[PDB]
Amino acid sequence: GPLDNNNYGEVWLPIQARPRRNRKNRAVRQLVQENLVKPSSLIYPLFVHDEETSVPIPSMPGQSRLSMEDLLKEVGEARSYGIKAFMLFPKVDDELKSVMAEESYNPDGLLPRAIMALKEAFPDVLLLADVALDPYSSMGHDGVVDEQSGKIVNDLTVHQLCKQAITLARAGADMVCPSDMMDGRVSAIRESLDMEGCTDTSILAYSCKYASSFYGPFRDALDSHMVGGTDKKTYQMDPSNSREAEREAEADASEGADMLMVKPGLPYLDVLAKIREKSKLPMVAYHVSGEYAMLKAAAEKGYISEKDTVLEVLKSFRRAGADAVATYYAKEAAKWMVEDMKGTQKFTEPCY
Amino acid sequence: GPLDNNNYGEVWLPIQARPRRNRKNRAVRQLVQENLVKPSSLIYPLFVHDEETSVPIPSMPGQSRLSMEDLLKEVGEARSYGIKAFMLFPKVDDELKSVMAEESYNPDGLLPRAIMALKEAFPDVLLLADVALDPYSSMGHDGVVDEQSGKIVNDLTVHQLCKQAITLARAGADMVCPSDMMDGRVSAIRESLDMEGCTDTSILAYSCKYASSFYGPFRDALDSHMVGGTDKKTYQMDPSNSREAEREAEADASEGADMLMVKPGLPYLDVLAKIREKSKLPMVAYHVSGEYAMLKAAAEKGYISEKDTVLEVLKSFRRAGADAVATYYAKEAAKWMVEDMKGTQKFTEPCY
Amino acid sequence: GPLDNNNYGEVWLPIQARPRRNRKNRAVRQLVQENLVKPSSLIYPLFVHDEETSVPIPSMPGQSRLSMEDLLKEVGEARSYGIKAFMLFPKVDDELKSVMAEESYNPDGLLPRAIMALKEAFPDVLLLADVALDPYSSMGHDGVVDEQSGKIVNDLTVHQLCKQAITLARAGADMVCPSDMMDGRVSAIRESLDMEGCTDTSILAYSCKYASSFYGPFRDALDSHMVGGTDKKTYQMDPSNSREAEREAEADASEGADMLMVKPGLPYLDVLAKIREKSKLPMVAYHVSGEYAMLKAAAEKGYISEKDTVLEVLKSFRRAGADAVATYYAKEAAKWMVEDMKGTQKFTEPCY
Amino acid sequence: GPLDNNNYGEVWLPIQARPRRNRKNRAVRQLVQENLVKPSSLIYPLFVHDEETSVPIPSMPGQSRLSMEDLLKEVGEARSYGIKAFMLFPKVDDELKSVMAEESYNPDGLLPRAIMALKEAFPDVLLLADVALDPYSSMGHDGVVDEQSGKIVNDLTVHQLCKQAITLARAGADMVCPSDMMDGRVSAIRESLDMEGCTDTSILAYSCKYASSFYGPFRDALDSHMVGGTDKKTYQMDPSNSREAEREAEADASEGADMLMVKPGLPYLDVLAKIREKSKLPMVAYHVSGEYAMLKAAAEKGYISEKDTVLEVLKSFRRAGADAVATYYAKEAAKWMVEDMKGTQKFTEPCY
Amino acid sequence: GPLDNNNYGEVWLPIQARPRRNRKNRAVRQLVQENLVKPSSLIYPLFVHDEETSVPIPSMPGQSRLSMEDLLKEVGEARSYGIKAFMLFPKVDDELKSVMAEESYNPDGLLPRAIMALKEAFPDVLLLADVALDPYSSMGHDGVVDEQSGKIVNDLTVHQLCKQAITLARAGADMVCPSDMMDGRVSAIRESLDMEGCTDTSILAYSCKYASSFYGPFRDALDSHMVGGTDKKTYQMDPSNSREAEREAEADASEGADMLMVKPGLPYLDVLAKIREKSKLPMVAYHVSGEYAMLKAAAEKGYISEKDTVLEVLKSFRRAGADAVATYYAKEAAKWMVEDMKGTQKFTEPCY
Ligand SMILES: NCc1[nH]cc(CCC(=O)O)c1CC(=O)O
Ligand SMILES: NCc1[nH]cc(CCC(=O)O)c1CC(=O)O
Ligand SMILES: NCc1[nH]cc(CCC(=O)O)c1CC(=O)O
Ligand SMILES: NCc1[nH]cc(CCC(=O)O)c1CC(=O)O
Ligand SMILES: NCc1[nH]cc(CCC(=O)O)c1CC(=O)O
Ligand SMILES: [Cl-]
Ligand SMILES: [Cl-]
Ligand SMILES: [Cl-]
Ligand SMILES: [Cl-]
Ligand SMILES: [Cl-]
Ligand SMILES: [Cl-]
Ligand SMILES: [Cl-]
Ligand SMILES: [Cl-]
Ligand SMILES: [Cl-]
Ligand SMILES: [Cl-]
Ligand SMILES: [Mg+2]
Ligand SMILES: [Mg+2]
Ligand SMILES: [Mg+2]
Ligand SMILES: [Mg+2]
Ligand SMILES: [Mg+2]
Repeated sequence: GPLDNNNYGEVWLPIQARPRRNRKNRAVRQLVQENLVKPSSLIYPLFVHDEETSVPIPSMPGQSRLSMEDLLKEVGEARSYGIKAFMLFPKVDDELKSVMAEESYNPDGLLPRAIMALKEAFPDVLLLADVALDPYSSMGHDGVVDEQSGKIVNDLTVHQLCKQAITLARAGADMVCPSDMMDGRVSAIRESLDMEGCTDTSILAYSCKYASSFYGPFRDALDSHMVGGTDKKTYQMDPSNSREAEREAEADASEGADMLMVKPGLPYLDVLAKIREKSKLPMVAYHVSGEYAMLKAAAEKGYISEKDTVLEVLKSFRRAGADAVATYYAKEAAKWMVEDMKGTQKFTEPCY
Repeated sequence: GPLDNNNYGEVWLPIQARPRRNRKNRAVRQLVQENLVKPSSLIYPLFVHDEETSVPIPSMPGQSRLSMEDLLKEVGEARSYGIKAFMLFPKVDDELKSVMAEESYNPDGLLPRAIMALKEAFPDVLLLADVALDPYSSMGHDGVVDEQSGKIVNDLTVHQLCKQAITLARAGADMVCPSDMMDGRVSAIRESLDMEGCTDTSILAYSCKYASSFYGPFRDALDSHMVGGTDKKTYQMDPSNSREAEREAEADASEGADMLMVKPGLPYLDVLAKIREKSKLPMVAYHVSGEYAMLKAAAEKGYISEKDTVLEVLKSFRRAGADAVATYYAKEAAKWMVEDMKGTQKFTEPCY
Repeated sequence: GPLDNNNYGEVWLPIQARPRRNRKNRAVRQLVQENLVKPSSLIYPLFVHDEETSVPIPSMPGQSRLSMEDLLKEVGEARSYGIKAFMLFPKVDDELKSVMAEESYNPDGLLPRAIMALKEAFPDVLLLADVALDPYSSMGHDGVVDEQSGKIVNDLTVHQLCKQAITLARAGADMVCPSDMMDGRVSAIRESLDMEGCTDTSILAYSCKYASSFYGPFRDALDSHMVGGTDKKTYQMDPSNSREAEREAEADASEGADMLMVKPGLPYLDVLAKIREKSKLPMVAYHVSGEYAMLKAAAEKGYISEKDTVLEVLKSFRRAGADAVATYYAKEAAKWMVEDMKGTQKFTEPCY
Repeated sequence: GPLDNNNYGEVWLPIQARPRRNRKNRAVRQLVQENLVKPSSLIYPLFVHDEETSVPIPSMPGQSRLSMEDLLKEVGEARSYGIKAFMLFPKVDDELKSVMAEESYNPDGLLPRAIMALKEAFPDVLLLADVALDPYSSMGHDGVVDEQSGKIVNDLTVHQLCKQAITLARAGADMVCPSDMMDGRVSAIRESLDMEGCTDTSILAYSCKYASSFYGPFRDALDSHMVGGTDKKTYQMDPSNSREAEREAEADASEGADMLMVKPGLPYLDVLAKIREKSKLPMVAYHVSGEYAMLKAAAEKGYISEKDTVLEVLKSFRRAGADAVATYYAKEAAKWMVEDMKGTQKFTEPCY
Repeated sequence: GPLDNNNYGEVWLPIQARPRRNRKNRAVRQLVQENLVKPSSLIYPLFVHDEETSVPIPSMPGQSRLSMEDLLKEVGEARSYGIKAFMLFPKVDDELKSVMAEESYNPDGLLPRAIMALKEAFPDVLLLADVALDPYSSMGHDGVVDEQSGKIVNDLTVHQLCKQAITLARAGADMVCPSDMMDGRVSAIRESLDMEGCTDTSILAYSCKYASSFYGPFRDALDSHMVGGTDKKTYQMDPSNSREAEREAEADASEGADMLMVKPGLPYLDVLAKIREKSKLPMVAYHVSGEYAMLKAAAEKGYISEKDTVLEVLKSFRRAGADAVATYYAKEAAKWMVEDMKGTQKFTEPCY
């Protein structure tokens, strides 16, 4: 057979290469560790509403629709842990929503005020605002829906997204994040931004955004579910498709985007890796609302250890090729990191 | 002409892609930072001699030939800042050197004793021991020199390198590092280790090791300069060649090496990168004694800032593809990182 | 065990391939040597000021702020050893610097006069003039600094660099070398040049120029250190990044550059090799002032041998993929080569 | 149409890229020159015979069947110009030729005595000896011919080639060069050498040797033409095939060869470049007798300029991926280079 | 040892793959033959002058400056062997040559007259006409020379080339072949031809044409040698360079070229293969005059067999990746195949 004995009579498989040697102990694993997670690689998305008091999002346990005041307190808490990049979503008062979504470019709207207020209080902090009409749409769609046809009209939607993007830019958004999946919108937004003097303002293109069923809880957060049994499969991508992602990614880099987003997250790590291999831009992954609920719900019932699994997920995103990760665990992960770094350092060390 | 004007009359260059946007401020740079340095990715190389007192190495300013107790002191200090991996080189009494280099496999010799001593005191230290005859050679060559011909005899050298390797493994070296550039030694050493039951002991292969003039100060530290005008050009690689390195790398992986080393360092970052692309093994680079002497010399004269350049150098090794770097600055770099992290955290943060 | 005996009973490792055979002696090493350095692949960078007398640069020993007369002497000595290409930097009087850096396009300024003077004295000399405002900027930045934000404003800076490039081209510069890292400057300069009839004038694009700490001695030479504790990280590249280098290189190619420069040098050989692999343009590398200081520092203390290490360094740039290398050792290298060829030919031979 | 006018009414074609800028003058062309020729990359192939006087080979104008003493004079002359590698072929007395070709391994044969005489007169000289039976074959074929079938029997031939290689090695041949194109002979020869203690002796594998009509003049030189209107198409390669060359080249590399030869030369540059791209071994090309004759014929008639064309030829081999070139012009090329380098330096410069 | 014995005791090397098995006999070699040559892949370049009698070109033996009469007899004889493509070059009366080369665009010039009369005589013939100024230049340059600088001025030259191509296209040329190596001229000629309604006329772009010393005899044929010791190195490519070739090929593809030409031939087969590999356009190689002269010279002197060598060369061109080959042996080669086909069929067979 294949087994021999060694000089001392012990069983010996004479294989030369032994991969387990590089797993021998922590010091060796650390020497060869290929990927690292840090707090300033995490994006923390928050929800603000135009009310006096915060309200839990029951389907996103531990996250809330924050008042302006609790928004400031939350950003400040996250910075104390080394989070620097924040994503802002508004739960718009229902009376303001419409088919055309004109509230999206109202300079006195909730979102611009919040950006203005976070910036006054934390001038060095980094603000990403979503560009898309669904939070402002009475139909629950990211673009304008045609009365007669029911189609999400591409080009008319882009005209609007441009107006929103400039408003957010002017309020102080560092980065606008078109999550709308309309054809051609990166270039259009880019040109408008630039004509207005906002050449500094970045675009995080949602390039490869799938028509997922993992967005449930975010739509609760925003009360932004689609009306009347309609879906977004005429604009968000078919999860059956990878090749198509290259089509979209190539188009967004050449239209001027600063970073590409892949969304959702863990169930699309293959797409993340594929675009990362081909793109020369930074990549961002979005650990979406549904993915967060899955973790919390299993953690709440004791099925998994919350801390170990969240840290494993973030390392995975990072291994799969994400330069940054938008995650509702952003604050909690940084906190765990800073507490270990201050305690016994069971799993952390410094980096630069 | 190529300049236009924007909506407010200001000068406007109508380019879409603006890479500067991803450099806008520290928060964004961190979001998109592709490579990180951590202390546990640094290997600290140290010199021990058999004297009661430590002696400086004038051409490696700040480094010494260490007495056994100062070696323990120095490993302790580096550990406290998070260095986990230590390379050990013996400065051997000139009485014990010879043609065949017998002292190399003496189990009562200095290096085995040092290994055991450090293992008693710091059990979870990773100890890397050099395998090569030049510290023990009366000719100052890494292999056995023929009397009549002057050739470094490959296969007789490899016999000897097996004898040394086993000795160090038994002493407690976690990893042996053949620095000899004889042909076929990785496979031969591996098999001898395994036959003796040392299947756990790792080989860090000096695969792409060049006939460099950046090693002089190390040779000062060991008093190991080549006898009688000769050189190592018959075994170490011509710096003119890159294609040859792929030949060495491929052979060492199939011979069962656990990690591959490229040395010297900065002046070979292209070979490091080439082999990183091709290899599936972890890569190590060596920032050699000559390279250390250059930074140090210019720092003492005031020409460069020591901290900034050293930290840039280490980020470079890591960008180029080093999973780990051997550098005489390892202790000092970890010390800076740990101090910043305890202070203002001007340039570090936690990772995992 | 693996060791066998040959037919004469001598120790034999039965490996077939043996890379050491192609290292046997100088003659075989020469047959298989993949890279060669020649003087006409070196670019010699010099500093000129408007004073009667030359003044040494203490942090770049051997190099001086040259008077116009001594500039001509120095170019002449370098020509005689085979250097054909010379890069010129002006130390400008503090009184002519300003925020808009308008002295940069003054056709009676020091640099244009230096170019005209060198052209009258050696009509076939190859001159490469830097494009960038920092030698003329009272802020020590490569672009115009906005009063209110402190941002280095991109497009207005490009307009200035276009004027600068035209002035230098008109003065007789063979190549303009924009080292500014503004977005889009290559194409803008190209079109400006072409509209003025200077379609012959080349552009050496600094594509991958890093926010390095090795530029210090250069900034002593020009007295052009950044004001107020500011840095250049909003435009020079993060050393942590390689993928970004490809974004920059591909864009300068398609904007019409004739050559691509990676800078700094030895610590960026990985970026140099990667861009070499992907570009169809000639590559240039810059062995920068800080790198020069390190070598000198070490050589002066006797830690290394100056000649050996300089000659290996130059071979390394070349193996890594540099068609040309800009280096303050250019004259000295050529001299060594010419002395060896005129003498005993210990290391040189003819090529074509 | 496509033409516009610049700022001064001059015709202007607004193309951004102008490759001609990199051709502007000699200095620019030298900056970007991809390939260089040097004498120590040339192999000079020579003919010796066992007679008192030398005799021209009329179909190779300017080369001769050298007497032993003239062989020495010629090697000496070629060394003084920097040639280091010499290929040696015996024109064997016809009374010693045979079917078994046993004179190929006579240790008192002309080739072995030629090697010993050269190795005694020029100890640092590099000698390459052909391994093949055709110089000793009374039928003029590279291997043993079967009486009944007329097939060249492969393995029997390899057995004889091993005998021949050992003889040449023992006589002092630095490289043996099997030119036979039997299958498997690289591995057989390697192993036969190693067993005899000749692990130093190199193998220059003729991997891609084509059944060419360009060997005529060489066959005149050795009087080694095939009998009975036969050919070598059952062993040498069909010139119609390129894929096949990869199969050949892979086998020889894994059989242990030190370098790979493609032959003939210029009409197989495509093959040379292909194996250069896919091989990690040093490449050699053979500028064969027939190609030499074509250059000499045309120069003698005044149709071409000998010197210009030969020099362009060696540059082409070298651009196509040859590390070394076997050429009957080797001495004359070195001489032109040395004369230029000592004289006007119109086309040469020093390298290392 | 390496050899063993088969079941009858015969010497046997136990190698599994044997490449000679696919060379066993003509039937097998034919089965696996990767490349074929046919007459309709050959282009026959001819010379016409405006005299009553044809005149031998002594440096291209067997080729002549043909009278119009004799030009029609030669195309007929070649069409009778299967050649369908002809290249036409005019020797111009020295009285009509200018600095501006206006005769190039004369619709009553020799060349337009050759074209029209060949189309009248054979409508099914494919005529390729050169586009370049050198047959018409009093300086012997492919472009207009500035009296003041001596530079071949690119854009003004392209203006002229467009006029010539329009002229030759109206005359009936199926294909114009810009051999001039000015930058951008393929695009410019294409748009010009198009605006005149010559959308059907093809452009074979001399993409990678090198500054070669193999053009001598063609320049004899036309009496077109460069005046006053000048060269074409500021537009034709440096033979030292291959990467540059990719850059020219990419540009000409993207400017609308139908086919791409590499020139010269055999000594550039590496460039031919690389371009073949990257390009999606048909490739043409030019076996230039100097190459022809070398074959003829050696053949006349009896050093090589003309027929075997020529046929081998053409097969090589095709293996290297030539879809078509311009060669002065086109008629002679086609005649050899036809004769073998109509005869005893030693080396040809039918194809489609
Ligand atoms: N265009 C809006 C938007 N931006 C972010 C998310 C989902 C984020 C999450 O689930 O956490 C969505 C919802 C959707 O498009 O249906
Ligand atoms: N084979 C021994 C060895 N191990 C490391 C170095 C050099 C290390 C240094 O310069 O830091 C050397 C010397 C040499 O090979 O000449
Ligand atoms: N654009 C300015 C310039 N041009 C070249 C150098 C540095 C060269 C060296 O260090 O030798 C610099 C300084 C900088 O940009 O910070
Ligand atoms: N196998 C022997 C041998 N070695 C080199 C050549 C030819 C070299 C030349 O033509 O210059 C030949 C002849 C052949 O194989 O037919
Ligand atoms: N552009 C002119 C032209 N077209 C074809 C040839 C050469 C053809 C031959 O050598 O057979 C030349 C000469 C040159 O460019 O100098
Ligand atoms: Cl912090
Ligand atoms: Cl963990
Ligand atoms: Cl910007
Ligand atoms: Cl830093
Ligand atoms: Cl030009
Ligand atoms: Cl050297
Ligand atoms: Cl010499
Ligand atoms: Cl030449
Ligand atoms: Cl067979
Ligand atoms: Cl044939
Ligand atoms: Mg899209
Ligand atoms: Mg090795
Ligand atoms: Mg750029
Ligand atoms: Mg073979
Ligand atoms: Mg071109």
